[PDB]
Amino acid sequence: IGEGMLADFVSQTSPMIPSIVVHCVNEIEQRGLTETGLYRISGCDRTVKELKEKFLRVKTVPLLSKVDDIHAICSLLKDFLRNLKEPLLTFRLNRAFMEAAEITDEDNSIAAMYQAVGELPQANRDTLAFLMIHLQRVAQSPHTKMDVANLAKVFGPTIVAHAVPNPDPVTMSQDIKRQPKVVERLLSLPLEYWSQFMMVE
Amino acid sequence: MQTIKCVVVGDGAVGKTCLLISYTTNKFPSEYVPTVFDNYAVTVMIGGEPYTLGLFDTAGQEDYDRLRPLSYPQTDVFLVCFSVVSPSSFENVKEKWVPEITHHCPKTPFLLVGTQIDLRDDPSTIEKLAKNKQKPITPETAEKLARDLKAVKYVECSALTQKGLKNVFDEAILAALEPPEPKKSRRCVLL
Ligand SMILES: Nc1nc2c(ncn2[C@@H]2O[C@H](COP(=O)(O)OP(=O)(O)O)[C@@H](O)[C@H]2O)c(=O)[nH]1
Ligand SMILES: [Mg+2]
Repeated sequence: IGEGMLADFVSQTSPMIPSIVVHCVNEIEQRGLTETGLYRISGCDRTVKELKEKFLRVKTVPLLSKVDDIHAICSLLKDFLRNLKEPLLTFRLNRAFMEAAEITDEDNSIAAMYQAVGELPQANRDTLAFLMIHLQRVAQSPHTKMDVANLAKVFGPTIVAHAVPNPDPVTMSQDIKRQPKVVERLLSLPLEYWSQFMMVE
Repeated sequence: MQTIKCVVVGDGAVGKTCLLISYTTNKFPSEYVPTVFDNYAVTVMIGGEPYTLGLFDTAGQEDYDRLRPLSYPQTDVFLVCFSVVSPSSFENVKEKWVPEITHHCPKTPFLLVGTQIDLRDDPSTIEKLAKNKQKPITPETAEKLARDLKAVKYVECSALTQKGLKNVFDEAILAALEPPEPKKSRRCVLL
């Protein structure tokens, strides 16, 4: 167990996204996107771990078509992301992203966000884009009751996280307070913007 | 002064926050928002004595697994909550929550708390469960897990109707006091 870097799970070159991510998202969107609490409700832990163990052996994405509780997939996705050796936004850009979201001027904040994203290795930008597009849909389904702020409170610890492997108790509590605002900005970027990274080639 | 630290843990959306608010304010929260971390308080009068009950709310999402342990230190009792109408949340009690607190607080008591019992008669709810060929958790099933996992007691309630709400906390108060060994022997400690 343990997982490696994000890039260690990409096979296709365009866009550079892990199959595991692609499949979870497709399934979640497949089931309609109308279940209350998507990503807020935990799937069955035993199930999430068993699906994960199959996968991590040689990176064989299992069929999710028959997993009935859709939350177990939401959980399986976040679990995959949250356990990479380095967060989706990478260690190197952790602060950058945080301070670009704290810029009180909306525009300049939006501008520094574009700059930071463009800094990420391609795999993370593509994978991140895919996710922002996915979540913007989730946030747009009334039934989910999961608005941008909710998603931001649940995904912030996952794709933003920390600037180091093991933060100390204080610095940790600090990052957590800052993560949400970062996810908010990312979600506020136009779909057009995110979509350009989705073209094959 | 004698303060009682109670930390509530459990899957997201089971109703941790709702029971803390309904109890302390007699008002049921309408909003649908995830809890990062919070802590309320109340002075209770049991045995004719003034007791301060420090309540600690936490995030059930696995995403907060590293930040949650920060509220454990000095805990006198844990309320491990699951929704009686969410079989998976009941499942994660033995597969995750009990393992977690006993790994951080080996000496701290904890009560199994079944929440949202009023939903056992919700037309929509029951049908969504059967749709997946599932059913709600019965008091008897929970009481068994309670014993198996060495919980002090099993209690359930509806934060909506407050049915069994006050009682949950009463038992949670007794669990931290009633024992013969000093209150200290049950208080959690870091590392
Ligand atoms: N019907 C019903 N719904 C409840 C009850 N308690 C909580 N809920 C709902 O369950 C969802 C999550 O509640 P919340 O207290 O935030 O759970 P938490 O994520 O553990 O803090 C919300 O829709 C609450 O209104 C209850 O006793 N009865
Ligand atoms: Mg809450």
